[PDB]
Amino acid sequence: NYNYLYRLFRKSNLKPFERDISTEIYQAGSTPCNGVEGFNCYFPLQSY
Amino acid sequence: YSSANNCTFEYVSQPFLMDLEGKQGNFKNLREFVFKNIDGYFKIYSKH
Amino acid sequence: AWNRKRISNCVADYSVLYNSASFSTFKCYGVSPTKLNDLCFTNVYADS
Repeated sequence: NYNYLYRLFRKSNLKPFERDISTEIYQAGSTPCNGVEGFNCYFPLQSY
Repeated sequence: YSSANNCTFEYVSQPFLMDLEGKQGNFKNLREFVFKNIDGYFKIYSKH
Repeated sequence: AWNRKRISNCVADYSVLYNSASFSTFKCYGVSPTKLNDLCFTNVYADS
């Protein structure tokens, strides 16, 4: 069963009864990943 | 001492100087110290 | 036969870990590596 996703990372915490749907590869500071997934580039989506 | 195995703290204090005479006489000076240990931290006090 | 070391009585940092370091993999468990600054440990070991 690989249809269940849990967020790997986020910039900040959530709020009471809040939902996020949109997706970007986590990027820290400069050198934006743009889907490269190299050093300092991490994938937000996670698979069970 | 013989030697030392595993030293979690080392230390040198502030510079100062001493007379080191080899003579005989009344104690021209005085030194006081209060060693103490409170809540896991060592401390010392002094006066000349 | 790894080397076990002791990190004691000093200040660590994270910003000096990647600027040109470009290591293979940098990650941390139970806390974000980005916020190593605010967290405050005790009796840090070093094994390599």
